[PDB]
Amino acid sequence: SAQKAPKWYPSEDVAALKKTRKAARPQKLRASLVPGTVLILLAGRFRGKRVVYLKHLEDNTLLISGPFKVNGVPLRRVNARYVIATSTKVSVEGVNVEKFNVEYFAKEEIKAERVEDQKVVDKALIAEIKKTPLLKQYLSASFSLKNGDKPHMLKF
Amino acid sequence: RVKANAAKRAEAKAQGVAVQLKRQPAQPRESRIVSTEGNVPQTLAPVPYETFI
Amino acid sequence: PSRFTKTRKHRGHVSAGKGRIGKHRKHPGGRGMAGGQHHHRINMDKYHPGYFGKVGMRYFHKQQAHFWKPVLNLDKLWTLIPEDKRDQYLKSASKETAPVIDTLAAGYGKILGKGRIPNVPVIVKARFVSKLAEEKIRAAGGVVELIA
Amino acid sequence: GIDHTSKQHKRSGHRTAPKSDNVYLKLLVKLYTFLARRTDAPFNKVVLKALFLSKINRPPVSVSRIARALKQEGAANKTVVVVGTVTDDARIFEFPKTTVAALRFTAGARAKIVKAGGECITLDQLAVRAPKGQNTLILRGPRNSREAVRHFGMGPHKGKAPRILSTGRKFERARGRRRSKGFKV
Amino acid sequence: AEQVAAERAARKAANKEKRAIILERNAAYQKEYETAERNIIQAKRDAKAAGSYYVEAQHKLVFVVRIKGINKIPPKPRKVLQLLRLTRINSGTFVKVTKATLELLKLIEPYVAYGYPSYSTIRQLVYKRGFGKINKQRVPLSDNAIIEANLGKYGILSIDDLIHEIITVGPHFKQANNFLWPFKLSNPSGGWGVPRKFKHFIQGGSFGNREEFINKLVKSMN
Amino acid sequence: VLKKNPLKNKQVLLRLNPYAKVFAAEKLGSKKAEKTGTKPAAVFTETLKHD
RNA sequence: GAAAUUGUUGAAAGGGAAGGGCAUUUGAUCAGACA
RNA sequence: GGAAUACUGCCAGCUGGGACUGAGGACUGCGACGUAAGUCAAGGAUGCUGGCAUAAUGGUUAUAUGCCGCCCGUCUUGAAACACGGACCAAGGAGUCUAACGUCUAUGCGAGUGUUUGGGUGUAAAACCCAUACGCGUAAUGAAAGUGAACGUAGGUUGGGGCCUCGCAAGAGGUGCACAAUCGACCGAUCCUGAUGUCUUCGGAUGGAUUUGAGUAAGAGCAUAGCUGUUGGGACCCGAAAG
RNA sequence: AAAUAUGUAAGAAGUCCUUGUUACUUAAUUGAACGUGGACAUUUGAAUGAAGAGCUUUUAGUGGGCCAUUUUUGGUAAGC
RNA sequence: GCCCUGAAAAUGGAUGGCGCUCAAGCGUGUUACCUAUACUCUACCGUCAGGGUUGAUAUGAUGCCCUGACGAGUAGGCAGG
Ligand SMILES: [Mg+2]
Ligand SMILES: [Mg+2]
Ligand SMILES: [Mg+2]
Ligand SMILES: [Mg+2]
Ligand SMILES: [Mg+2]
Ligand SMILES: [Mg+2]
Ligand SMILES: [Mg+2]
Ligand SMILES: [Mg+2]
Ligand SMILES: [Mg+2]
Ligand SMILES: [Mg+2]
Ligand SMILES: [Mg+2]
Ligand SMILES: [Mg+2]
Ligand SMILES: [Mg+2]
Ligand SMILES: [Mg+2]
Ligand SMILES: [Mg+2]
Ligand SMILES: [Mg+2]
Ligand SMILES: [Mg+2]
Ligand SMILES: [Mg+2]
Ligand SMILES: [Mg+2]
Ligand SMILES: [Mg+2]
Ligand SMILES: [Mg+2]
Ligand SMILES: [Mg+2]
Ligand SMILES: [Mg+2]
Ligand SMILES: [Mg+2]
Ligand SMILES: [Mg+2]
Ligand SMILES: [Mg+2]
Ligand SMILES: [Mg+2]
Ligand SMILES: [Mg+2]
Ligand SMILES: [Mg+2]
Ligand SMILES: [Mg+2]
Ligand SMILES: [Mg+2]
Ligand SMILES: [Mg+2]
Ligand SMILES: [Mg+2]
Ligand SMILES: [Mg+2]
Ligand SMILES: [Mg+2]
Ligand SMILES: [Mg+2]
Ligand SMILES: [Mg+2]
Ligand SMILES: [Mg+2]
Ligand SMILES: [Mg+2]
Ligand SMILES: [Mg+2]
Ligand SMILES: [Mg+2]
Ligand SMILES: [Mg+2]
Ligand SMILES: [Mg+2]
Ligand SMILES: [Mg+2]
Ligand SMILES: [Mg+2]
Ligand SMILES: [Mg+2]
Ligand SMILES: [Mg+2]
Ligand SMILES: [Mg+2]
Ligand SMILES: [Mg+2]
Ligand SMILES: [Mg+2]
Ligand SMILES: [Mg+2]
Ligand SMILES: [Mg+2]
Ligand SMILES: [Mg+2]
Ligand SMILES: [Mg+2]
Ligand SMILES: [Mg+2]
Ligand SMILES: [Mg+2]
Ligand SMILES: [Mg+2]
Ligand SMILES: [Mg+2]
Ligand SMILES: [Mg+2]
Ligand SMILES: [Mg+2]
Ligand SMILES: [Mg+2]
Ligand SMILES: [Mg+2]
Ligand SMILES: [Mg+2]
Ligand SMILES: [Mg+2]
Ligand SMILES: [Mg+2]
Ligand SMILES: [Mg+2]
Ligand SMILES: [Mg+2]
Ligand SMILES: [Mg+2]
Ligand SMILES: [Mg+2]
Ligand SMILES: [Mg+2]
Ligand SMILES: [Mg+2]
Repeated sequence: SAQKAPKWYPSEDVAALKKTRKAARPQKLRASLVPGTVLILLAGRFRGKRVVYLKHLEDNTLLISGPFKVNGVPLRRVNARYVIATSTKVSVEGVNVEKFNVEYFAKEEIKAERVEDQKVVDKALIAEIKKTPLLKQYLSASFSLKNGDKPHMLKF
Repeated sequence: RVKANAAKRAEAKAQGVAVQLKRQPAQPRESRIVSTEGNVPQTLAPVPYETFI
Repeated sequence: PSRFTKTRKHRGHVSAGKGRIGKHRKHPGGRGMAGGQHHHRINMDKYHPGYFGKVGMRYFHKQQAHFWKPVLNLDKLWTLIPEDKRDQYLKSASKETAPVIDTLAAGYGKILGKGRIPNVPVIVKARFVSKLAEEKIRAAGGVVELIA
Repeated sequence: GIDHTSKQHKRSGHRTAPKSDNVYLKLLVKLYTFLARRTDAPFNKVVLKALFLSKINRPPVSVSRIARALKQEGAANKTVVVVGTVTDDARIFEFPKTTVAALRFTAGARAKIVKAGGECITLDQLAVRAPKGQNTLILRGPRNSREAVRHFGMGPHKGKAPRILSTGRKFERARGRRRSKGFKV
Repeated sequence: AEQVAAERAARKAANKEKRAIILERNAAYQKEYETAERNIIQAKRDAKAAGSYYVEAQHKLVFVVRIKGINKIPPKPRKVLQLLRLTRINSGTFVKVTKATLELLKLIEPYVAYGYPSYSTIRQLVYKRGFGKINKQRVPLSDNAIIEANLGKYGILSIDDLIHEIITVGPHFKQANNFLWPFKLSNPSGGWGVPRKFKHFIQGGSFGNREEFINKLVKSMN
Repeated sequence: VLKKNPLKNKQVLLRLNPYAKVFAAEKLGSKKAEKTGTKPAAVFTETLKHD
């Protein structure tokens, strides 16, 4: 023999996990996040795009729309923590939205359903947007920090 | 102290136990009230420099 | 064996476990019993009081043998009878038939008295006895028979 | 840091196994720790210790020193235990019945014991017979009768046997040992 | 074999009894505490009223914190430091005040900080860094049965019984206080307030009897 | 295996000390002491404002 | 057919030595583990 | 007159942001919330989603950059020293063996112990066997001639593990090895006493004493082996001027 | 005549009572010493602490020391 | 009190350097802040200590398991390798 065989071997039995105690309790979003609120997108494909908060989905994400025909952003998920929640609010009280959930975004060009869904939500919002003037343009435009801007001081 | 202890031990036994006869050290003193009947605080100040010589 | 030896362990340490100040030099005390009366007297009185000087008579051409005289105490005595033979005698302890024991034949010269033998007659042949040894024997009802 | 107040990492200073390498001993010890651990009988942990004892702290018990012990008041039916060898003593003439349990009986010791209608018992049989050492009498031999302790404590006025080879006069019995040769001890 | 729920009960219920006992006992001390506290407050007023002066009893309990490191300490203080179980920096113990410990404290002023500790701070001492000496071993308090286990001999069968026997300096304070391993706290959080530690409190440094000001510290370090 | 602070961890607060439930329930931490009038002898204030 | 030490080739660094420690950039090189 | 506020302190009042950590691996505990079923933040991290599946992470290495880093060895109170040795590399290169020992340990046998001078025998320097002695031990003490260890359950007293007895337990008593303290008895030396007796100077019982011994008082030894220590040896290695 | 420093004591090996032993000692069963028998338990006799206490054997290195605050001698002084 | 005079040495040179003048100087107060191999909490290694566990029908009993406290080091000792 090259080497002399241990006198004791480990069990190759794997133990079972201790019965962990970590209840998945619901996430209460910051008070500043309320459906109909305009959001600044801090990251991502649509970084800096300004956008409407719609529904808090069951996987913690936020549902938003652009609306698409204003700034090109479709109904979409967005993570609540990459998001500056402004102070400007449009009523979302005529926007069904309850259709929309996690399964709706099952990864698994673009489903005619989506293309449809998109138009139905955006029409409601535009109806609204178009009330306050210049909101539509506001939403059209990207956000950027200028020289002099100090995030820890600007009101949004 | 022994002679004394044996005493107030039998003095206590023949009574109804209740002794306590180890020496304890100086305890801090208790609350108390000081009167002013006949006694208002006289106020002192420090005194200037002098010599006498 | 070398392998269990503390020098093996000192390898790599500069001074072999012998000090850097005080070193391991050849013979600081002197050699042998040098200075027994000087730099080594403290160790000699204590541990070896009595070491220096003379006491007693010189004896030229002494021959141990002259003074050959192993002692045996009554303490044993009964040992010199072989065991099986022994109880034959322990019981039926008596005059008229009591064991003879040649202590010289056993290879002893004197019989001393370290204490108590059963109440049983023995005939004890020896060269010498202590006054007591002999007394004790007679109290069992034995005698001592002087020999050479 | 800590103003320590006691040497850090000190070993208890007591044996924990025998130093010996004898299976049988290692077995006896195996038995007795089990007994010592699960019986709360104090007799067992005493034994468990002694089984670790070095040969020095194990002086022989003589068979006569045994007969004496049984002459104790109310002790003659107890069974003596000896965690060492037991040896024979030509000097006792009457030896009692009893039941001696030990590590070793010399030929003569076991002889004499048995001739008197006794019984030599190994410490493991002692166990099965007396798990709490019921009715046992533990004897120890004379530790200090060793020849070595003769020389321990050597110094002036302590009277304690020189470490000396040849003896007789001419051998450390002059200056320092008598009043007429300088001084005495 | 029963026991299933059977002797699960004879325990569990019997466990309820003890919380019962503890509950009422704690409610009691709370009364004791307020009404003691309040009794002084009204004693001081009642005296001023009467044209006089209420001098509070001198304090029976102090709390000592070793403030100085481990080295270059002269023998007599260093022995005493040990005797009060303060053998490492920032650890700390309670000391019942008599002449015969007062003189101890006296001897080790340049190396410790101490004062009179509030109920608030003895409580948050015991609750958070309270450990028992149990076959040495330094076991965390954290369940009341750990205490009753050992301090129960003396009455005292909860963490709050402990605290109580400590702050009131009870008849069994030696046993109660020794049961607690010397507290091991951190450095004061927002610093010592002084620029140089090893002076008397009075001289603008940190050692000595700083009285009711011990609490403000002991907290920051706890 | 892992010491839990009461003080923080509300659960073990209640493991130790059951009184904590009523303590908090009855505020107590903010006990409103009974208001009394007793005002100090002139001697007191006189010598307070003496020099 | 080791080492000191040498020639060539290749790569790299070098404002009064060089080598070292913790750390990371950069280049070169590589084990594993994945299904 | 009646409030406010500051300051100090308290709350088992509520609540936001940020950072490090996630040891453990069925259950078992102490609890908490529920009318309950049940739930839980209560004896240590889980859930959900994505990206790569490879030099992406990681290791190694070279370089750069921030901070930091004097030459080791040595004697010394104190060396990086304007104290010594050392240009470089390889290979040699220093506590050994023996005689006799102390303590300790392991093992054999035990009042004994040691086969190995020798003999017998042999598969031959082995292994196996063994008569007689010898050695050390089982007796001390005196310079020596010499004498030579129980008043007693081999003594009293005090602590003493363990065992025994009583008690539910606590305790209480009984016995107590080793070991420790103390007072004694025994043997020799020393001094004293000096019976019965006697080759009239032998004999030395007996009872004593701030004396004394490496002693007795129900043996512990002998032998092999090991680490460390001792002494003599070239004696850890290298070194005189000399004779 | 201090301050600092320093001896001893703070109980079970304790305090009492009852009356043995001797050749010591007293005028004296007087005393001294050692006992027998009996009475009182952990608030059994201050504090604090105690990762325990006691004891034994053996052996290394070391036996050039130097520094600080305070006390302090010689020296004008000194990194004396 | 601060400042100035008193106030003289040898290579060029030292509040550590730059430099600072309602200081970046002297006295004194009050806050905040920086950062040790120290303190607090946690993981892991090792040492020492206390517990537990011979019960097969599986693998180390010098083992396995729980728990606590401790860790500087020449000369020197011992241990495990
Ligand atoms: Mg759960
Ligand atoms: Mg939430
Ligand atoms: Mg657009
Ligand atoms: Mg050797
Ligand atoms: Mg070898
Ligand atoms: Mg080796
Ligand atoms: Mg070594
Ligand atoms: Mg080493
Ligand atoms: Mg080495
Ligand atoms: Mg070394
Ligand atoms: Mg050495
Ligand atoms: Mg050297
Ligand atoms: Mg000679
Ligand atoms: Mg004999
Ligand atoms: Mg002997
Ligand atoms: Mg200082
Ligand atoms: Mg204390
Ligand atoms: Mg704070
Ligand atoms: Mg703050
Ligand atoms: Mg801070
Ligand atoms: Mg400062
Ligand atoms: Mg804190
Ligand atoms: Mg060739
Ligand atoms: Mg390169
Ligand atoms: Mg690197
Ligand atoms: Mg985990
Ligand atoms: Mg884990
Ligand atoms: Mg790869
Ligand atoms: Mg890649
Ligand atoms: Mg490099
Ligand atoms: Mg540098
Ligand atoms: Mg040198
Ligand atoms: Mg010099
Ligand atoms: Mg050097
Ligand atoms: Mg120089
Ligand atoms: Mg030289
Ligand atoms: Mg040179
Ligand atoms: Mg070299
Ligand atoms: Mg070599
Ligand atoms: Mg041959
Ligand atoms: Mg044969
Ligand atoms: Mg022959
Ligand atoms: Mg001989
Ligand atoms: Mg004669
Ligand atoms: Mg002789
Ligand atoms: Mg006596
Ligand atoms: Mg008893
Ligand atoms: Mg008795
Ligand atoms: Mg005598
Ligand atoms: Mg003599
Ligand atoms: Mg002798
Ligand atoms: Mg001898
Ligand atoms: Mg030699
Ligand atoms: Mg030569
Ligand atoms: Mg020569
Ligand atoms: Mg020559
Ligand atoms: Mg000559
Ligand atoms: Mg004193
Ligand atoms: Mg204590
Ligand atoms: Mg302890
Ligand atoms: Mg020594
Ligand atoms: Mg010496
Ligand atoms: Mg020297
Ligand atoms: Mg100093
Ligand atoms: Mg200047
Ligand atoms: Mg500066
Ligand atoms: Mg200033
Ligand atoms: Mg500031
Ligand atoms: Mg660290
Ligand atoms: Mg170390
Ligand atoms: Mg150390």
